[PDB]
Amino acid sequence: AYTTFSQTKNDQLKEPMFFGQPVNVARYDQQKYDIFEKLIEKQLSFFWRPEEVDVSRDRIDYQALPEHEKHIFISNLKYQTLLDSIQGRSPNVALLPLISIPELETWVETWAFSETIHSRSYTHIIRNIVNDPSVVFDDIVTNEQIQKRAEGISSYYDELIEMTSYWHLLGEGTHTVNGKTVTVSLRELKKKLYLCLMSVNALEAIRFYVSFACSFAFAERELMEGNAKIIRLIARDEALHLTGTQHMLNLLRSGADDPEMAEIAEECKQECYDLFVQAAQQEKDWADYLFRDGSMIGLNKDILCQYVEYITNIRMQAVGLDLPFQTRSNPIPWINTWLVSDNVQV
Amino acid sequence: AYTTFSQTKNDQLKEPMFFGQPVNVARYDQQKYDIFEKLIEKQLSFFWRPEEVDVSRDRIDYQALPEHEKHIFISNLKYQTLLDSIQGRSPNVALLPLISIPELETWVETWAFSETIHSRSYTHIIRNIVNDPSVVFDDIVTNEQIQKRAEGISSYYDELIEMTSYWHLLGEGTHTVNGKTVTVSLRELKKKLYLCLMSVNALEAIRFYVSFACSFAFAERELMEGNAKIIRLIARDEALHLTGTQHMLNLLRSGADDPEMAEIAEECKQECYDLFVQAAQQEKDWADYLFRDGSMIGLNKDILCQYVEYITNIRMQAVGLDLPFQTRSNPIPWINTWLVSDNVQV
Repeated sequence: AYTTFSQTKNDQLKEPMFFGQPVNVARYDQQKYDIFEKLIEKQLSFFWRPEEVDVSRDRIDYQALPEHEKHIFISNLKYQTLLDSIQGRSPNVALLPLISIPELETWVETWAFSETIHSRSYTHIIRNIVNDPSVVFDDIVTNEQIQKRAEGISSYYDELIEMTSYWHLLGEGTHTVNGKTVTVSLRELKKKLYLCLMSVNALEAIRFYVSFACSFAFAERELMEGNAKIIRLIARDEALHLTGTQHMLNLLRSGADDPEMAEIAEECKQECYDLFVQAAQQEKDWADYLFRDGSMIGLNKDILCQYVEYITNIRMQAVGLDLPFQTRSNPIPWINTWLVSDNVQV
Repeated sequence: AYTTFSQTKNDQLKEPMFFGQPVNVARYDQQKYDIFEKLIEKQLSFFWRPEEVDVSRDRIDYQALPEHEKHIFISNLKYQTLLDSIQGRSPNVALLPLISIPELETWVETWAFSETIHSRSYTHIIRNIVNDPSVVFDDIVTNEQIQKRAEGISSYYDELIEMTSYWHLLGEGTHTVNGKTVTVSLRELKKKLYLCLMSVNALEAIRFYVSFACSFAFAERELMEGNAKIIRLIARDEALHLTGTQHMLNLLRSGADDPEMAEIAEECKQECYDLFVQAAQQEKDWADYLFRDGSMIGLNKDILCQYVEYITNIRMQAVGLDLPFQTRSNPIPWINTWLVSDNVQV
């Protein structure tokens, strides 16, 4: 029952963010939540192109790197490329058919677009530092470690999309499909979305920031500085992305947008907590993989794991979850130099 | 069976454009068809923001317009806003889940994004020339004439999306749903896509260019020049969009990409012809609506209808269809001044 132009003249100011009447007219003179209009504006203002940045010198640095330092950098690079390959397409595929307010619809499309730019920046870096890019891109699919992360992260999207399809096609209720029972529940679907949004928040607010640390650690050694220049632009975008999901999540659980979602958010509050913890642990285990053959100046498994806990605590409080780790100070204050923007707090 | 990250290490160079394995890694070092990489590049290079353009003087001109000339301009404006409200979301929703090569996936996302910019430019114009924008935006949904166009155009998208959902959920074959027979056919789905792409080609290559003429006709009278400045930027993008669908359509019917699609394209060649003709006639009837209360200097129902036939012939030959109208010269050569770009033939 999805329509690319719903025929009812509805008041878009009184629609919920999700699961309401599909947006008909795209208008930007008014908003229910002006945060998404501001995010669109900021992201438009940030528009950049990867090939602005000269990454030539990074080839020399990379070749000069010890084998284990190559492993650190290229594993990091591949993980990012995996993540925003997913972030490139998934906000559009998973969220668009469910959005019911214009400013949120356009934010998601703008969001996903900015991710394709990130992916294009990744190709730019890879082409310049390795001799055979195909080897790198192929390993992204077949790497045992990377693959485990891709499966879990994509599943939150995939389950939302499939349940969405059933909901559009079948509507709410209990159904018969080829002799099997299919029960469609809006409440369940709302839960799938909330959990997915929680996962994506973790993806962009925690997982990527763990990766930023790895990149900026090289730049602290005055190595791979072209890459770092790009990561700075990427991080500035990422601060907007996570801000977006933070507002979606908080507006959903407050019950201001949809009173049913307030109850659903409480029901699965433990699940969201467990989700965020599992992600933190997975990034801790990733640190293990990165530094399995040795570490580098200013960054090792212990320091990175400290940062995981430090950033995880912050992000989880932002979305109303209990803190899973001891209250700690910033283990790598040098990262703040790189994570700065005059137009947004990165 | 849609996955946001398919787990198989496939050779993306040997995948079809559509219905192949969902794209896993987004890479831009290689293409099967470099046309889509070039389109991405060009569209990125064209990136503009609506509020650059000063449309202040357009308020004065608009208020000074005779009532029937207001009707002409605002009906035109509303039609465009309808069209790119649909074009804003639909390429993403309808095409993304079906794409199987990275460069096409990113082009579609870039395409749809550029449409949101067009929609934002429409809001910009409307806010500045009318006192109550809500009246304008509401009429887009309830206008009898506009509504007829929205229904037909959206249906091509909607039918593709729904059949897509069935295909992902059920796979090919004959199925039982709540005691009804549901037959899923890839061949049928491929046809739904082809027809949809034909429709979208007509939308952007014909329908919008009919509208460009109306806008530039005002500018020829040195009226509504802020609007025209924006339409010039929009037209430059639109030339890329229609180029995109022209290549998709021609690559599909050639059988180079997918031999099955060559046969399917021939089978429904009449249907595509009838589709394009029906669209041309609908724009002719739209000209009737625009000029029902009188015309203006340099543009009336007769002249615009001539342009419809002139542009329709050109577009249809580009996609391998028979010409539906007499071979004619350009009835409004003055439009070429406005439809020019040094980076692309508009």
